[PDB]
Amino acid sequence: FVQPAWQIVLWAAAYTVIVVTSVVGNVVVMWIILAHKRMRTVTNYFLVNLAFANASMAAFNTVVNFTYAVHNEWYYGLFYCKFHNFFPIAAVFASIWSMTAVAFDRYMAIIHPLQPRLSATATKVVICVIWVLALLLAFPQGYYSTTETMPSRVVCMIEWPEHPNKIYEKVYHICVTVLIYFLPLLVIGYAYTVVGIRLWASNIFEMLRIDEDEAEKLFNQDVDAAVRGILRNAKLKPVYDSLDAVRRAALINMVFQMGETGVAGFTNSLRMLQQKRWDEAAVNLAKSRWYNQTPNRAKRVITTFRTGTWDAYHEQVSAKRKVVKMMIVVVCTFAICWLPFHIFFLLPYINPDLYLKKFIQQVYLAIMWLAMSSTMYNPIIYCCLNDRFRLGFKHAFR
Ligand SMILES: C[C@@H](O[C@H]1OCCN(Cc2nc(=O)[nH][nH]2)[C@H]1c1ccc(F)cc1)c1cc(C(F)(F)F)cc(C(F)(F)F)c1
Repeated sequence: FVQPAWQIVLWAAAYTVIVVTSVVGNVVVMWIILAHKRMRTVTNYFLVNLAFANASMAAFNTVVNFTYAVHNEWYYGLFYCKFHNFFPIAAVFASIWSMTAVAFDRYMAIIHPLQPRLSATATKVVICVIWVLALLLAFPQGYYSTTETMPSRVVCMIEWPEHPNKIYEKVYHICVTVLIYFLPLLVIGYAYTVVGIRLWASNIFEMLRIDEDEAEKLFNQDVDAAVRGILRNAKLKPVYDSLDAVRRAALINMVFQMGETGVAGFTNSLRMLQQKRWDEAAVNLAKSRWYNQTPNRAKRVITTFRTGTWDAYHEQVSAKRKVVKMMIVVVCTFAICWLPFHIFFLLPYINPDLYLKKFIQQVYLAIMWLAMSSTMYNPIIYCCLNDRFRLGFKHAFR
């Protein structure tokens, strides 16, 4: 019942913001990658496909979806009725599976470096396939879309053939929802956790192999022997118990080098770590004879005590971590934007009367705004979290 003019203009402005920032932003992103030829990096080829799918959905559907929702009248005829119901499914499938292709490409480059799967022709055939499967999946929704002509208006409504309980319509809707939301997010979710652990995490075995032809060193049995010994030692047990897993590895690393007795000698530094005075302990340990004899190892161990991270046992400058952080954000943005949408359309099966009663028009206009805003965020994310992308946007200015 809430229908004031003060609100409609305020919403129309909120919706145009989407159409402009999505077209402007994604046309520039497509330009940055395609024109440079140095930028054509397989991951960026899928980002072009994602930028096209985004920009297309904003241009074709935003005006048409907003006007129908505001006036409850279909102005654009039977063809555009079929088209506005077909295109969003195809464009969302293409977007989320281009994101999955990027995730699979990173997973392959990071976890399986010896088996290459990146090829310019293959990337083109993947993008080609993604779109074929997207248009096929969207087809039944477009096929059953039609107009109904009435005395005061025209109505665009989707009508499936009459069946005892309309199973095919409900099965189709669930299948689309799984293919464009739940399933690819599970695949991307899997890929970036494994990749995330590889790029950011580490362990004592990884550590000891770096700090310590010839026979292979057996750390497995000695690490457990080193833990059993520290917990038997009165001078080392309170410190060790107080420490997080990362710092515990730094303390064990020291025991592997000097032994239980030699480590127990650093009484002051061990009390600093126990008191959680990291920088103080780091400063005192760099003054030791141990640091003098082996500065490179000691600097790595000290950094582990100072930061409480695996930073010393990973590369300093990595273009790999920059992309993975950027793409994790993009996917999390997608998952957020589409969740209320899918719940809104999933609910007519659980509680059919719950929607129609209240002022769901202001609810739907908020929910549809969120869903459609997923189309404009990606260029913004690229400028904030990537150097070469933000410099590319600056170059497109007169
Ligand atoms: C075309 C439209 O579809 C909805 O509105 C019509 C009925 N339809 C329920 C139904 N009736 C059937 O017969 N099948 N499904 C809805 C629906 C269909 C599939 C879904 F996965 C979710 C909702 C739609 C779909 C998406 C998408 F693709 F992202 F989902 C995004 C957007 C936009 F962002 F532009 F507003 C619009």
